[PDB]
Amino acid sequence: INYYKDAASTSSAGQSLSMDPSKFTEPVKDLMLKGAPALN
Amino acid sequence: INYYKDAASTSSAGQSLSMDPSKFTEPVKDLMLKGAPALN
Amino acid sequence: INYYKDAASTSSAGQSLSMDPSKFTEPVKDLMLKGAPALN
Amino acid sequence: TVASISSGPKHTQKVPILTANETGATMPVLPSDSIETRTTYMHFNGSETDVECFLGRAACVHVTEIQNKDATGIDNHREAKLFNDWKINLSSLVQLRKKLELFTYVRFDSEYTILATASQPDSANYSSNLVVQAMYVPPGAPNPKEWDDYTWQSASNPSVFFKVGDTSRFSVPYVGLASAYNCFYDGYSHDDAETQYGITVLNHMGSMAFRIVNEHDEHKTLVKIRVYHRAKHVEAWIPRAPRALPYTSIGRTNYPKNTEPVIKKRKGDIKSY
Amino acid sequence: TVASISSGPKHTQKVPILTANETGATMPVLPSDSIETRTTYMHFNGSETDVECFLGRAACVHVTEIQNKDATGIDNHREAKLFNDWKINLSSLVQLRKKLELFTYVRFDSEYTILATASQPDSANYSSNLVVQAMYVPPGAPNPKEWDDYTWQSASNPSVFFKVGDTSRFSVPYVGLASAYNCFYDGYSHDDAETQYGITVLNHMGSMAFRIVNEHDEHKTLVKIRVYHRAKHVEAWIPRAPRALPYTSIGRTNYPKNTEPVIKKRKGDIKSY
Amino acid sequence: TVASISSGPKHTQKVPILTANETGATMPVLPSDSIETRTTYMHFNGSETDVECFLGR
Amino acid sequence: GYSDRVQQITLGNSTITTQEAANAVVCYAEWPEYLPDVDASDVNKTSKPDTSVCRFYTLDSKTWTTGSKGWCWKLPDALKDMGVFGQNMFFHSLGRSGYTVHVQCNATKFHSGCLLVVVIPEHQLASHEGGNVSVKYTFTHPGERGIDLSSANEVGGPVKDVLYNMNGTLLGNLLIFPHQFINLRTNNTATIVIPYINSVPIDSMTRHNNVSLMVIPIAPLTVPTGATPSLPITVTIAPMCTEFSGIRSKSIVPQ
Amino acid sequence: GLPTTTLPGSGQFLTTDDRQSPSALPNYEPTPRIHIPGKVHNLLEIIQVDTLIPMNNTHTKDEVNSYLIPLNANRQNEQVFGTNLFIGDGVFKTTLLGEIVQYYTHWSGSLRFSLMYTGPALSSAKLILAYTPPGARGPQDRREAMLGTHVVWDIGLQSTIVMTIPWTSGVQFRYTDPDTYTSAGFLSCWYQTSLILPPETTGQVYLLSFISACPDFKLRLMKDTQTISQTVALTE
Amino acid sequence: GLPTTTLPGSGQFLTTDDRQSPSALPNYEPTPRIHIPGKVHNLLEIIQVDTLIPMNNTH
Amino acid sequence: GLPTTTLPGSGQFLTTDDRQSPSALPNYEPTPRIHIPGKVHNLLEIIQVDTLIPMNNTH
Ligand SMILES: Cc1cc(CCCCCCCOc2ccc(C3=NCCO3)cc2)on1
Ligand SMILES: Cc1cc(CCCCCCCOc2ccc(C3=NCCO3)cc2)on1
Repeated sequence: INYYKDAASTSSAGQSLSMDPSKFTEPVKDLMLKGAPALN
Repeated sequence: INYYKDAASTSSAGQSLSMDPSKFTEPVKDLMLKGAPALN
Repeated sequence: INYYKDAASTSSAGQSLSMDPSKFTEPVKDLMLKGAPALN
Repeated sequence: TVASISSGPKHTQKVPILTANETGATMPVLPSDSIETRTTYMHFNGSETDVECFLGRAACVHVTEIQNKDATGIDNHREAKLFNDWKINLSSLVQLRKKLELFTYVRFDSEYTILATASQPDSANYSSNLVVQAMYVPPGAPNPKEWDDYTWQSASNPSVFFKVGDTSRFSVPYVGLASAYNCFYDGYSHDDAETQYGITVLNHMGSMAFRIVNEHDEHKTLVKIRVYHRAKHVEAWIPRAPRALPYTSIGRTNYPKNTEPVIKKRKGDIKSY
Repeated sequence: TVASISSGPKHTQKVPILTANETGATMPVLPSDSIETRTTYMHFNGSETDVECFLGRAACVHVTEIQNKDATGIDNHREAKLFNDWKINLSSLVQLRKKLELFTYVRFDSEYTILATASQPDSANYSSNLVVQAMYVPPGAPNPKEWDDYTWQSASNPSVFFKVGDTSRFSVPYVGLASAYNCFYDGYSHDDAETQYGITVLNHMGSMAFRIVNEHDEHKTLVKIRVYHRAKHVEAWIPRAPRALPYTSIGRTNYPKNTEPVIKKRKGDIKSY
Repeated sequence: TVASISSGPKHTQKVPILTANETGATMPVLPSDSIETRTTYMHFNGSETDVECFLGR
Repeated sequence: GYSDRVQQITLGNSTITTQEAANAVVCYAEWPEYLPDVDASDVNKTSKPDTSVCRFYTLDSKTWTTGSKGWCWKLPDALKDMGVFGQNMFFHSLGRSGYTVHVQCNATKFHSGCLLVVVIPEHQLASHEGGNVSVKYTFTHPGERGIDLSSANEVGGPVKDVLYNMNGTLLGNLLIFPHQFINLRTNNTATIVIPYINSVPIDSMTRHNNVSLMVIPIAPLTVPTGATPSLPITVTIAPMCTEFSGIRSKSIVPQ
Repeated sequence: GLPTTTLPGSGQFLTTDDRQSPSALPNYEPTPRIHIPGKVHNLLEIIQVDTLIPMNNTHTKDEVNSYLIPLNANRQNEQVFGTNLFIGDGVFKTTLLGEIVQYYTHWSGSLRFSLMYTGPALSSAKLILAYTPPGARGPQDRREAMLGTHVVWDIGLQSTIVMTIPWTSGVQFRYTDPDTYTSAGFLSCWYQTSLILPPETTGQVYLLSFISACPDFKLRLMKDTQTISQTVALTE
Repeated sequence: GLPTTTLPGSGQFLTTDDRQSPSALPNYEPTPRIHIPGKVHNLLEIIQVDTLIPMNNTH
Repeated sequence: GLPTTTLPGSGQFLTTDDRQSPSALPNYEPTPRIHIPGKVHNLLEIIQVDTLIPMNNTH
């Protein structure tokens, strides 16, 4: 129950439960498959 | 009504109403019947 | 609404609205009718 | 509901007003058995005479006192009121007692309110703020000996901490050993030739102990505890004659010697108005 | 539920009362196996002996003390009780300890209540109003060194601020590293020839630190902290023999030398009543 | 959720543990690519590492 | 014609027969079983030597005499040197096991005496020094020799006082632990099956013992007239459902 | 803003109340539970396991010997042991039953008292155990004893005898701390015929005695035990 | 957090008010009731039994 | 007026609690979000990127 009118006044947000490290761990242009050779 | 998000914050648990003394009072391998001889 | 788990914690009881003085006012073994003679 | 029905002249062989009181009954005679009446309604239910209502308001049952002071060199805390215990019991202050003893057996839940106020009878710079800790102490329970014993840990014993000036309130289920509490008991705890007699051998809820949690300031502070008790969920059996003479002891029926006549003497004749 | 069934005379070849205790069992013998009984009902559930109930009330687990005073020229705040830390731990005050050690492994959530009261043992004009700040400080956590270090910023570490005289209350989930807390541990932290032994190497919740946020007034104020702990959501495995001798140390089973006989000697014979 | 799957001996032409870090990637290698593992579950969600939680006290 | 009395336990390449048993106890009514995945944490596949480790090792014999106070062995310690069980033990980082314990003591129908055979999960011993003196490693790792409760206090060792179970509890209440009596007049062996009991799914076998087996004379040995005044007691123990994990170099432990 | 009124008791801390609290560690994930044999749910589960009673209390320092009740060969008519039944005190007090009863104020229910015989197999004996319900004195001779609850025990192949002290009471609860009104009786044991040892055998034989509660049993109103105390906080 | 306002009378103790309270003895089981003749429910029940009047008050 | 009781902990400030508060700036409209590459949701996302270890610590 929100007792207040504005959105800033609500409690903390709830877990992204998004999670996708590939923008950080695999930003390569041509896709690399694990097990296939790195450099062909 | 829980007012809080986490489970630790809820009140005391409610009675097991489990109760089974046999693990402590009769841990024998071959079942003993009351009234039958203890050692055959 | 009870906020508490135990019965002792609830408020006062509510009126018997029982009321039967005959155990105190007429505990006689043979029933006496008003208007009939007391001793026959 | 009618309080009176309409009734007119009578010339009968059926006389409801002649009875034989030797029988032990109180025959239910009404105004309309002996005068001519008109209808009237009751307009009333008898709500406020219910035993739950009669025993259901808080009554002061105990006033004790403890002090906060330097215990340094005190050989007997209990004796310095460094903490004080109360052999729990409900028939010590007398107003509520007469009310309960209108019945022989009584059963109910208790709601306790504890008010604590402080006094500083001799020169203090200020009023300190003390926290009281009253803890239940039932029979066969290690008893506190100093005001800061291991006892006060109260790991298994219910205790409440509140501030002096405030009030504490909690409710205890009916803790009697039998089905009801005996308001009276014409027995002994065993057939001993010298054992005590009456209710004290049966009412044995153990006792309640109070202390201040605070260490001492430079002045001394008197804290006086008042315990109030309210019966809730009341059940009462077997009415008895009300108490006429004054009380002398917790738990015995004894009255004082050379007491005074309790029935008011007429100023005049039997014939006087 | 029947507590006893009705049972009459017996003349059998089937004797339930003869057993062989060497087997390790406790055969479930009842009054009705050896006397003639009548039916009676239990009228009871065993509610208040549930382990959740047994370990579920607040027990005092720790009393510490800190003071508010001018830190000017104090070379060691910790040492002046300008703030004090508590190597957290639940087996130091002993009432709750005996209760927990009835089990080998225990798992539960904790609810802490912290009561703080102030004392002014020497001449003050008044009672000041101090705010306490107890902050959690787990292992491998920069430790406070002065009563007003960067540590107290506590940007990532849960801390509660409450007023002296009041109480603070919060609840911490079961923080054990394993599936249960070991009440006992017959091991070492590694196969070292001189490493310590027992539970202390396993119970390593880190510690809890307290301080007053207020700067100093002209007088000095003693604040004494009492931490209460209540287990909620209890789970206990493997019952053990209750503690008989007194305790000497947090985390070891050791008892004192030349202790006294714990079994009461008869005043009379084996035959005595 | 499985934290580790069961995996046994390997004698392949397909080597997941040889990579080229010059590429800028961190290849997602697991215990089961180089030892024999048994199944185990995570039992955990990563709740308390959410940025809302990290900056939220 | 089956009696509670005669029994055969075959485990691996070894068999035990008793013609005078008194049933058998299975701790907490649970039988040893391997570690399920749902309970697993370490990702390593475990090693289950089976029949080469799950057989019966008979420890060296003790001698019950009228002065005996009782003996105490710790598991897996007592077996630290038995065959391949022991090797596996020193060579893996973690291991887990249940056991069948069979304690033997026969006499004649003229002797009297009664031993308590009990298994105590997590038996943390007390220092006889009091205070917070610890009990050094070696002292709680006696190996097959076990601890002799009638031996003298030593320094860094545990207290050996029997009315207190070596920990501040009374001998009389040891009966809350899985146990069985050997009463010369009834019984000649005691057998207890121990499931693996720990707060972690698998642990180190060298830094932590998870049960102490204790044999304690309670009704003193009384031999017939002009009999030799003593009887030997033998303990045979078999690891069951053993699993080892995290193999490597081979632990080096004090002393 | 909703109008409220606060009642007496506001701000109090009652160690026995059960309410919700904020978690200090928001979002933390506890370690998974694994299975452990032995879970206890009720103290009523464990007080049904029997434990030994130091009946032979007559020593002067605690010894293994106060668990042993001695028996003499060839005595006739005589008394083996006696005790009152204050389960919260005296012999009972250190037993597991005694030890738990002490965490509660009231108890009700039946008790199971058993004796296991340890004499040579070629000996024989007949004993009588008697329970004397409240109201009479501890019996002074078997004649007196045999008129109340009793079992003639014949020592045989079956080594133990289980006597039950059936709940005999006016009031439905008794106090665990000993008190009179609430007292439970006496337990005595006498030779019914007598112990007889085989040839080549000699001396005393002993009985071990246990106590546990029947499934009948009720304990209520928790409190603190007189069995443990302390003078300064312990440290590491 | 829900916004509240406290009214006059907050914190007072009125010996006649009737509200709920926490039980000090959570989970305790009271002794069963047995039957007892004579239960009273209203004081109105008993004032209908007649009793003697010391009319001759002149002593 | 609805009867209430306050519990232990009233008035405390726990830096880790999560509740509602009045907004000081009623009705204010925040700047629109635009898209920015790189959003992080969990610290678990970033500890999977490898970084160099100063293994040769001997300086
Ligand atoms: C006649 C007659 C009838 C009665 C009943 C007396 C029983 C009342 C005593 C029982 C109250 O028990 C308590 C329960 C809890 C606490 C307590 N909890 C926290 C602090 O104190 C104190 C007493 O007494 N005389
Ligand atoms: C046996 C046995 C079992 C146990 C369990 C001990 C664990 C209890 C310590 C953990 C409590 O953790 C805390 C969490 C939060 C805070 C805190 N939050 C704000 C202020 O303090 C303090 C401690 O210990 N011994």
